[PDB]
Amino acid sequence: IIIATKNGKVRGMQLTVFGGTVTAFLGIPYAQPPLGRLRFKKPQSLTKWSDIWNATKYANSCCQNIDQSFPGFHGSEMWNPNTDLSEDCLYLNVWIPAPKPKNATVLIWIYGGGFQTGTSSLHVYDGKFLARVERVIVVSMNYRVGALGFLALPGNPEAPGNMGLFDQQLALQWVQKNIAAFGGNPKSVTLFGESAGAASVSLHLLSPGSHSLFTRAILQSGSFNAPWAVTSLYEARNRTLNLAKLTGCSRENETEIIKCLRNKDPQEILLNEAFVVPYGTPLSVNFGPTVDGDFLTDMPDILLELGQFKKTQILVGVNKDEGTAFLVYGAPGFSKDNNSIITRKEFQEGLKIFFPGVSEFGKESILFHYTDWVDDQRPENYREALGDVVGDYNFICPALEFTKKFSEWGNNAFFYYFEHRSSKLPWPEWMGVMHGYEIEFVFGLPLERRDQYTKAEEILSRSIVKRWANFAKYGNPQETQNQSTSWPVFKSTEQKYLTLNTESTRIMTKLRAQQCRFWTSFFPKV
Ligand SMILES: *[C@@H]1O[C@H](CO[C@@H]2O[C@@H](C)[C@@H](O)[C@@H](O)[C@@H]2O)[C@@H](O[C@@H]2O[C@H](CO)[C@@H](O[C@@H]3O[C@H](CO)[C@@H](O)[C@H](O)[C@@H]3O)[C@H](O)[C@H]2NC(C)=O)[C@H](O)[C@H]1NC(C)=O
Ligand SMILES: CC(C)Cn1ncc2cc(Cc3ccc(F)cc3F)c(C(=O)NCCN(C)C)cc21
Ligand SMILES: *[C@@H]1O[C@H](CO)[C@@H](O[C@@H]2O[C@H](CO)[C@@H](O)[C@H](O)[C@H]2NC(C)=O)[C@H](O)[C@H]1NC(C)=O
Ligand SMILES: *[C@@H]1O[C@H](CO[C@@H]2O[C@@H](C)[C@@H](O)[C@@H](O)[C@@H]2O)[C@@H](O)[C@H](O)[C@H]1NC(C)=O
Ligand SMILES: *[C@@H]1O[C@H](CO[C@@H]2O[C@@H](C)[C@@H](O)[C@@H](O)[C@@H]2O)[C@@H](O)[C@H](O)[C@H]1NC(C)=O
Ligand SMILES: *[C@@H]1O[C@H](CO[C@@H]2O[C@@H](C)[C@@H](O)[C@@H](O)[C@@H]2O)[C@@H](O)[C@H](O)[C@H]1NC(C)=O
Ligand SMILES: CC(=O)N[C@H]1[C@H]([C@H](O)[C@H](O)CO)O[C@@](O)(C(=O)O)C[C@@H]1O
Ligand SMILES: *[C@@H]1O[C@H](CO)[C@@H](O)[C@H](O)[C@H]1NC(C)=O
Repeated sequence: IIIATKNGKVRGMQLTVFGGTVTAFLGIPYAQPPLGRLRFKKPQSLTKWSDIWNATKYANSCCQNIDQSFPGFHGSEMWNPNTDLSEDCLYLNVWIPAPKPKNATVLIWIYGGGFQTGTSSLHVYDGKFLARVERVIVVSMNYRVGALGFLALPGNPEAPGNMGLFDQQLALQWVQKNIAAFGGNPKSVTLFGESAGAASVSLHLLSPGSHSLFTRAILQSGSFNAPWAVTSLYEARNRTLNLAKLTGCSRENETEIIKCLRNKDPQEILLNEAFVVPYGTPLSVNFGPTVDGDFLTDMPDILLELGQFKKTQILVGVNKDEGTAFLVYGAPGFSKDNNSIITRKEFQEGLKIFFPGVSEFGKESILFHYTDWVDDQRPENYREALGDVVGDYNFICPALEFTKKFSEWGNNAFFYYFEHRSSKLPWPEWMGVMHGYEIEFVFGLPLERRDQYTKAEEILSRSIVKRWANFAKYGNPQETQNQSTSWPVFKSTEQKYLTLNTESTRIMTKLRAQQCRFWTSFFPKV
């Protein structure tokens, strides 16, 4: 029941899963609370305790604005925090198999949410199933989001940038010093994350301070080279200063500004974070990762291009309809409550939403590449086009470009294309296979027979969980026993990927090839 960690003893709880027993250590601190003077600074090493910490409830989530676009709707509220918001939020969770493992592979989860929001305590991140069914140890951590986690005055240690990334990294260090006490193999750690979490995992591949803290990496619908993923030192400053004006903290001494923002309450900082950008989109990362010179020593697209990353295996993939969810967060003519058939004029007005500071020619060039119809009278044409535009530009093509460039340095890479729509999905059907809705299959929620998934879904979760755990254990996401389709390596030439669905699991080649040539070779010029 009690584990001795290097900072003190922690007590866990017992959980019944699938006629077995999993041990959960929920809410173990991994750093001093970043309060007061420590607000905006890097996380600080935690002082020993001599009690027994009761890691028996999820700890506080980090301060964050909440999605209030669909109050009472489960499809949006299931992602909102489900513990108290607090600045005291640097805690982590450990799920160990019971009976205690001997030398188990560790899976470390990093949640997404645009670097502004998220919490490990979400129901779709519950690692008890993975512990039970695969005998891996699952770790997740809370890390600071928004300006409290990524406010940047570059060079200044009072607000150096990337604090939330350093939070994550301090958690990975925690696993290194402590997971062996829990039966875990620190030499066998896989990071996996989704969206901003997956872009975080991709940055830990780049950051030299993380290189000895994990073995392998899984990237779900997200990578650092996505257009929302990194903030420039320019914008980071303009946004750090805009926040200072919006709170009356404008000073001539940069360090005095920070001191001033420390005496503001978390809600005052949260309430002004949206306005630091003049034109925002539904994909607006107001305070995100930056090239700080510490966690990130150069611009990441240059490190990628020139082979400057941890050499190891990666499992990368995306969902079929990544971009549809964002259309009801602002695009004209759209609603989760009608079919959202839009017009050519409605489509064009929607590009101005998602590409605000882009030239008229750039927006015309998006329209041109995405409105050459297989049928001009199909009434869903513009509705589906804009979703693909958002999805290809923001997730699918950056994920493919990352895998391409990363594999070019001789490491095994595996790409998937998740194309199964959940049977219990509360969103409308024109939204398809939405951004974020593989996560429950990865965590094995369809395995519980008691929550109204179909049988075909339990099998698909079962296969995904096996492949995921075989990747973590053996760098190879195969399912070797049940005559499963073999998952080939992704190579720069042939570009083979695995489709994930409940019908046929197929080997295909060169995903969204025509669309990504536009986004990756042309559009970065405009
Ligand atoms: C799908 O739904 C959207 C969203 O509208 C909202 O949700 C619907 C399900 C209904 O409950 C609506 O009452 C509700 O507002 C519809 O988009 C909206 O279409 C209306 C059509 O009248 C637009 O209103 C007009 O807009 C112009 C702007 O120039 C004004 O001149 C007019 O006075 C008038 O208000 C409205 O702007 C528009 N809003 C948004 C956010 O898109 C959409 O028509 C609908 N699609 C369907 C039913 O296929
Ligand atoms: C609301 C502000 C605090 C931030 N904000 N503003 C616009 C917007 C749009 C999204 C997109 C989205 C929403 C619901 C969903 F079901 C799937 C989705 F893709 C998200 C988001 O991603 N929410 C959680 C889903 N996982 C993947 C992280 C967040 C957004
Ligand atoms: C491979 O297939 C076997 C069946 O041959 C699967 O075993 C099932 O396991 C679940 C959970 O223990 C049981 O409810 C089922 O009844 C079993 N099937 C049978 C036919 O008895 C196994 O899970 C599969 N592995 C995968 C898909 O990774
Ligand atoms: C920490 O936990 C101690 C034991 O918890 C209690 O006893 C065990 C056997 C379980 O039944 C558990 O659910 C009970 O709550 C407490 O006695 C102790 O006070 C706790 N420390 C705190 C609350 O600071
Ligand atoms: C635990 O195993 C250690 C070796 O780890 C091995 O190599 C890494 C790269 C992983 O892929 C992992 O699966 C392998 O087991 C030993 O050095 C260590 O002594 C072992 N400790 C035990 C058994 O307590
Ligand atoms: C940099 O910031 C400038 C000022 O920001 C805007 O104006 C003031 C009054 C604040 O209310 C702030 O929130 C506003 O958004 C912008 O004018 C300028 O364009 C910015 N440069 C960028 C975004 O590249
Ligand atoms: C945000 C916060 O600090 N929450 C704390 C809660 C609440 O303050 C109370 O339950 C009243 O809401 O109290 C605890 O003792 C508890 O019971 O877990 C500790 C926990 O950290
Ligand atoms: C800004 O203030 C700090 C102490 O808060 C000091 O070290 C620094 O020299 C100051 N810079 C000025 C006044 O230009």
